[PDB]
Amino acid sequence: NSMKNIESLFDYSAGQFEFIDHLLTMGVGVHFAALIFFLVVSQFVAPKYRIATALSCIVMVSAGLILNSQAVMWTDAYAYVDGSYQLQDLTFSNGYRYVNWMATIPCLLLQLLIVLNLKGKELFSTATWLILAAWGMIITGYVGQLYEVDDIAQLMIWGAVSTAFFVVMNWIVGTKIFKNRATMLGGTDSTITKVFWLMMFAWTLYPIAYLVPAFMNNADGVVLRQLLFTIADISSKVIYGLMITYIAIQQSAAAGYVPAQQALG
Ligand SMILES: CCCCCCCC/C=C\CCCCCCCC(=O)OC[C@H](O)CO
Ligand SMILES: CCCCCCCC/C=C\CCCCCCCC(=O)OC[C@H](O)CO
Ligand SMILES: *C\C=C(C)/C=C/C=C(C)/C=C/C1=C(C)CCCC1(C)C
Ligand SMILES: CCCCCCCC/C=C\CCCCCCCC(=O)O
Ligand SMILES: CCCCCCCC/C=C\CCCCCCCC(=O)O
Ligand SMILES: [Cl-]
Repeated sequence: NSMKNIESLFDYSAGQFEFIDHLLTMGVGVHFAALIFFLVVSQFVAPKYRIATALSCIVMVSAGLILNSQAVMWTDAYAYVDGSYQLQDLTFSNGYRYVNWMATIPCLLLQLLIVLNLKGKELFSTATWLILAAWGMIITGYVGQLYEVDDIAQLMIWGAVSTAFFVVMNWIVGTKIFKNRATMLGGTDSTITKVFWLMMFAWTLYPIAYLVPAFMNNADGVVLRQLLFTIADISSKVIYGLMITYIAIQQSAAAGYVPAQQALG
């Protein structure tokens, strides 16, 4: 599976290699450092929304372990020989990223429907169609990327199929947001709109990284892609989580929860 990603095609200078290694290790520290934040502040969240901050904790660890795994797999696969890091063992690949998205994405969406105050049959209903839409996006995306070295034409076709799911998914998100924000408290009806525009931006970086092999097939594209994933990672999971948390705390205070009213105070 590693021989199917362009990373196995190029030698990397010490700067390109150590720069990629530093992006992955940094992502580990950022996520686990955020994990502590999401853990501590959970007490200041009412029981209604407390599950939202717990989902962020699960997202931080899920992303941290894979990023840490990517880093080690990045140092075990290459060795500095004759002035450049050259492949050695087939272990590094971007497929592990996609397997992670299968888990983190359902968590990122579910904590969005919690702060929106959805409940009952609608919560279980809107959650199933979104996840099935998300999984369809990730699976078809995992198939196309297997061809990013052999058949770029297939990468396009699968990227197109994956985009159909992505558009439908966002449409359901945007539809529920703008039809349920009036219920939110403490003025969070305004914050939830920015979160959606924060989603449309950070999430769109992934299909761009997915297309790096097409318009930049070289060692600098491997670097740009990992840089794009990093920027998108800390925006779809960290910054995104911080906003979800802020919303969960604000509505908690507006609902009469003392630990939340004393925290903001
Ligand atoms: C043969 C090739 C496969 C072709 C067929 C698979 C690909 C379908 C792709 C996009 C449409 C998916 C959307 C289908 C679901 C529409 C209903 C819906 O999503 O609404 C849920 C509701 O809004 C929740 O509250
Ligand atoms: C292969 C390429 C195919 C790409 C095709 C491009 C079409 C993109 C159009 C819209 C994006 C939809 C994003 C969802 C925006 C939410 C807006 C919404 O839901 O409507 C507001 C609501 O009705 C008020 O209550
Ligand atoms: C870590 C968090 C998230 C939300 C990862 C999300 C990934 C995507 C939104 C990926 C989308 C893709 C599409 C729309 C089509 C090309 C292939 C991708 C899977 C990269
Ligand atoms: C538990 C993971 C499966 C989730 C199924 C729900 C998602 C539905 C979306 C499309 C799934 C398509 C599965 C078949 C694709 C075959 C491609 C392949 O793996 O070779
Ligand atoms: C979950 C309900 C069933 C829908 C499952 C979705 C199946 C995948 C969607 C369409 C795939 C079309 C692209 C296939 C390209 C194959 C090219 C080739 O093999 O030569
Ligand atoms: Cl990722």
